[PDB]
Amino acid sequence: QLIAGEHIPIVPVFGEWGFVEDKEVYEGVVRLTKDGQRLRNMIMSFNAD
Amino acid sequence: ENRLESILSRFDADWTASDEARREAKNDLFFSRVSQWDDWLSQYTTLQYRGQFDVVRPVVRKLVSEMRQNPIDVLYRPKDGARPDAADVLMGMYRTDMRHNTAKIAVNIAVREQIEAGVGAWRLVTDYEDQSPTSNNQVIRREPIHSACSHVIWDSNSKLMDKSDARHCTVIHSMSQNGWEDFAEKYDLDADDIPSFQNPNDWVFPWLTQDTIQIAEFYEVVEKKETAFIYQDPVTGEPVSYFKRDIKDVIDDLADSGFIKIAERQIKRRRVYKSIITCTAVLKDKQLIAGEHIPIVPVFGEWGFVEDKEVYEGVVRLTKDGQRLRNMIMSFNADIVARTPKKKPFFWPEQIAGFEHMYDGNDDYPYYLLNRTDENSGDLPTQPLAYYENPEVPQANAYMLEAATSAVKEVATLGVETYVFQDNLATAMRRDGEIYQSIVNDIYDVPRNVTILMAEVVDLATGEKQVLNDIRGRYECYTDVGPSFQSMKQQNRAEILELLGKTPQGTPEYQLLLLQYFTLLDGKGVEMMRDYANKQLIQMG
Amino acid sequence: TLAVDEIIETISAITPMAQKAKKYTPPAASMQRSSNTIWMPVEQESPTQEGWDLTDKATGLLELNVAVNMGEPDNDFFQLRADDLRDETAYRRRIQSAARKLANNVELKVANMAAEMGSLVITSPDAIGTNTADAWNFVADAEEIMFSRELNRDMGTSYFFNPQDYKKAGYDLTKRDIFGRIPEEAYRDGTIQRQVAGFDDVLRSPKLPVLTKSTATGITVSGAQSFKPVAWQLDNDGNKVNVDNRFATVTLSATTGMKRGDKISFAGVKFLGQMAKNVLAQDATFSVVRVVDGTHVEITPKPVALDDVSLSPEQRAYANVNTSLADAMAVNILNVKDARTNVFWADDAIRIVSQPIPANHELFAGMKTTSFSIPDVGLNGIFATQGDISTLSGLCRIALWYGVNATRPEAIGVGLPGQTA
Amino acid sequence: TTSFSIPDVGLNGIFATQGDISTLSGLCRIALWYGVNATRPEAIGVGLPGQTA
Amino acid sequence: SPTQEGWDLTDKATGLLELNVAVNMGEPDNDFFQLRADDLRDETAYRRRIQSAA
Repeated sequence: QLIAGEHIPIVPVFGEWGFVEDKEVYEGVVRLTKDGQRLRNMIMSFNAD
Repeated sequence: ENRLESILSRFDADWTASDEARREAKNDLFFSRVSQWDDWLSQYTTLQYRGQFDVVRPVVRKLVSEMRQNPIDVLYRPKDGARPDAADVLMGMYRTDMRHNTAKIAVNIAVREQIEAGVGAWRLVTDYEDQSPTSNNQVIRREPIHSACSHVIWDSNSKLMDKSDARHCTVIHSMSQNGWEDFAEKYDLDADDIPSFQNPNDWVFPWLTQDTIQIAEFYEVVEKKETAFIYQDPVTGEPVSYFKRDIKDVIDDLADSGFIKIAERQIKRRRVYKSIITCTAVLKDKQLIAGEHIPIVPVFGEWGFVEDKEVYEGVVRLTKDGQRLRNMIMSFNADIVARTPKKKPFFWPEQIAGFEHMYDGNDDYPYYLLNRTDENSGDLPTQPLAYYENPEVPQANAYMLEAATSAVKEVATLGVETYVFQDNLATAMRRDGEIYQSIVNDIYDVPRNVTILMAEVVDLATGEKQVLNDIRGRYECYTDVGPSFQSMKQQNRAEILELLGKTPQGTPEYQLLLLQYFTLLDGKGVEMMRDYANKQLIQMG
Repeated sequence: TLAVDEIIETISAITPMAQKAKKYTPPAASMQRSSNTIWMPVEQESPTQEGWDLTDKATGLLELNVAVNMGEPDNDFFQLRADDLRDETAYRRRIQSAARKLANNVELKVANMAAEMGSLVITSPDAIGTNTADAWNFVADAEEIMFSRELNRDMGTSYFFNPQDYKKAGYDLTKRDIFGRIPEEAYRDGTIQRQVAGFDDVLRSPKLPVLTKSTATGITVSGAQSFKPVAWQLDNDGNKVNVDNRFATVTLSATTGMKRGDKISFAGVKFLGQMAKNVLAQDATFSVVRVVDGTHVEITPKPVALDDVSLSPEQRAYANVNTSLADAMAVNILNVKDARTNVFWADDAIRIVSQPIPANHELFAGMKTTSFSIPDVGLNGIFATQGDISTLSGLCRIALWYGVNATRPEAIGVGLPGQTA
Repeated sequence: TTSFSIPDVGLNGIFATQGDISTLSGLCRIALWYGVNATRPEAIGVGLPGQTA
Repeated sequence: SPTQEGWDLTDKATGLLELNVAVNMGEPDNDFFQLRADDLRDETAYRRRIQSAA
């Protein structure tokens, strides 16, 4: 079914975007903080115990 | 004697020469993009905790934003002794075909790779556009080269930052199956024969590998003296000269249209040839492409030669060690926190025999009770109660974590500011402007501005194809670096505003204000204002 | 003590036959169901009759075919112990050496297949250095037999020497006591010429096989046999199964001493000019393909006799031998002494069928697979890594699937110098 | 493993997949983990026709 | 690298093996020369001895 226009009508929006080894990578602001957040949650749970 | 063998010999020599720098740059890219635990061995082994507490990424983000907030683009300025407005047409063409998203995205990619690994690059290509062409039914566009450190290989005998003296360069294209099919359709190749070339990643990080198809493009620059024809223009003039290679299917058409051959000179110039190759055979042999320079523009960070060996560096290579040590220390300390027996008392079983339910943790009792006597020992031996010691993070761990964090913070300081990186980017933009000017001279219809209006002299062959006619008086403007503007109207507006910012409030201030009103966009109110400004300027003469 | 990253290069191999062999990649989806075999037609030959009245003499149509298939993958399975210093020091170069070895194996299979299926045999009772210009004589004999048999050579020809015979040819050229251009080329460089006696490519191949002598003797045909060119035949259920045209099983007195690759020629059978059906002066030479049973052999050029009465005219139009076996003719073995082989062919006679190993599919999750590009030879395989936690190790495997086929065994040839005693 | 929606019935399951490098083969497993419970047997009924002696 | 043919290669994986060679330096090639103070009033013999040594 032919649709109007000359392009795919989907517009993407990216954060930190790049290629590593022919492989696309994107990142926001949450990926790096996850390890520290998970450690802090674990430590607080242990201390509550 | 074999062309394929010669090309492969050059490529192998260049690959082996650049092996070290490519490996270090790829390591830096993987460290700063995928993960900071780059071993690939301790994944099949026993599993332990490995945390990633990043301290280098904020520096890279700040540097990327800082160097990006000041865009840089080519600016053509007339030479000495040339006409004052000799760069207007070329500048308009550049802003026309470099305003698209592809150019900005390629520049941003190159800048980010220059910050992280130390080297980036982009490419300039020419295509046939039939809808909105820049000139001569053709457009010039800029495309990115991802992982340039491993994908673009320059001539090993090059001692310039912009690689302007490099005689050849090989670019390794990696594409999916559909990408290869599209490439074969585009370049009239056979889609059944999958191309075969060296893997750019060179079999590192096998845990990070993708099913890709590799082909190579070999650009070579040949400088030679070639015959140029001197004609006499029907509309005045005399030094109108053309190259015999370009005027080869319209030689009789020139005479028929009114050009009489005066003389003939041998003039030295460069030709760029492209070859599409695999590791076994050449697909396209020496397809001549437009331009005097290899269409790949490289950007470097901290670049130099150590012992005839090219070394480029960014901002992550030095901080890698401290960051790794900090990660290891934090992982060790998390293991100390997690897997360690807690602080509980040491009891003999007969000390609490019968009173065990008092020590489970409930609060139902006002105190605790202990057994006193044994039927054989008379009384339970007296000894102070011991408690398992609380977990402690060692002073060595704490001190070395502090030292590693301080070392990374100290060594991850680009410059004092990114002035050197921006200067290298400006150098790359100067090379890009040179390449673009040559390509424009080779494919576009550049009018000649006479002081007697712009004159465009072209003729059509018998096969209906049109051949451009560009005189040898072509290099009338040189390349500088200025702010990035999307159009000539915006550039004029910026220049007028800059002049108005320093002009004292006299008659030139009024003149510049009226000019700024003249050069405005159109709605309704700004249309009325521009009409008023035009009338005022015309009346003032 | 550790090393200093300065590899000492010791091996430099070349793959001329492999790089000059044509490579074919049929559709994988169809090949999987067709069981890794595809049939290709052969050039059609028509009969011809003379006369005015030709009632009930109208012939039919007969088109023959051959089949090309594949063998088994050539792998480089190797393990990687985690707790060893070499784990990252050597695995990359192991990958590179695997690529080189795979290319070499492809070349070896090509050379062996050509030398064992080469029907045309040129034998010399003395070495290449005996007389003067006898190397050119050896090449010109192959050119003349391929010209007299009316074999198609549009794509091109090739003649691969073994290094000893190539050196003998160069020595014969240089001992001419004269120096024009060819002798000076052969003196400075070892080459004789790129083109000799009509061949458009005369190379030296370092890994041509040595055809060991056959001890077979006193072998005679057991019973008159006639071979008919057909394209299909009925099976037990009544299905029409195709027939490969490049094979004929003959019954002999005893196949003692025979082996795959032996060159034979029966007594009285002479070649034919294929198109013109004119009797040549050279004995029909065949190459045994496989020794099945104990009294049967399988020779690749099917001996379709011209004087066979039991042949339909269309079948007789495909004749390549002037007579048929007669239960008494003796078979002479042409290779009577050990000698490295020089192999000549037409460039379209040998092909390399290839198929991909689709290990990139989602079915292979947990194993990382990429495409591997073999140098020199134009082939692609897969490179797969998986991790085993029972042994705390990482398995690596470079797989590559292909098969070497000889579509026209009558076009391939073998040269045997010193075939005395 | 990935999710695998079963049509008709409104259920999901696990589509798991593994590969082998020794033998170049692989395995798939469509697992559907569910349990039927009759929480009101006094509300469930059964109709038996033709239950003559 | 060794290679094996076939589809099923379970319990047939090989290890990695590397060889290496040693390069070193032998004894020096000296040249002694003793002279008194009075023999350095011409310097031609000394300079020619240096050249011959090289």
